[PDB]
Amino acid sequence: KKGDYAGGAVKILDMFENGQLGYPEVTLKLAGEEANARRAGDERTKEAIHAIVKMISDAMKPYRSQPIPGEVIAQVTSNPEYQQAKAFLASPATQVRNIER
Ligand SMILES: [Cl-]
Ligand SMILES: [Cl-]
Ligand SMILES: [Cl-]
Repeated sequence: KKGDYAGGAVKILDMFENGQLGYPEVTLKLAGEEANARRAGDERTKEAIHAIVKMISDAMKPYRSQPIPGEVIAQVTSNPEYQQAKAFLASPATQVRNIER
C-alpha cells in the first residue's frame, strides 16, 4: 500500500518481464521508485532498484521508445543478481520496512 516503493518496483519488474513495458519506460519508472525510496530513507530498497536499473540499461546497450527484445528479457531474468534483487524487493521484510517508513 502507501509508501511501498519496493512493491511498486516489483510490479514494474513483472510488467517488464511480461513484455508490457518498453525501453526507456522501464528504467525511468524504476528510477522514480528509486527516488521515492531515497526520499523516504529506504536505503537498501534504493540500492536494489539501482542495481536492477544498471543491469537493464547495460543489456539494452547493443540495441541503442521500443519494446524490450526477448533476448534482453531472457538475459536479465536469468541473471542471478537480478533474481536476488527482485526477491529482496518482493520480500515481506523489505515491504514492511518500506511501509513502516
Ligand atoms: Cl529498505
Ligand atoms: Cl537512502
Ligand atoms: Cl544481465
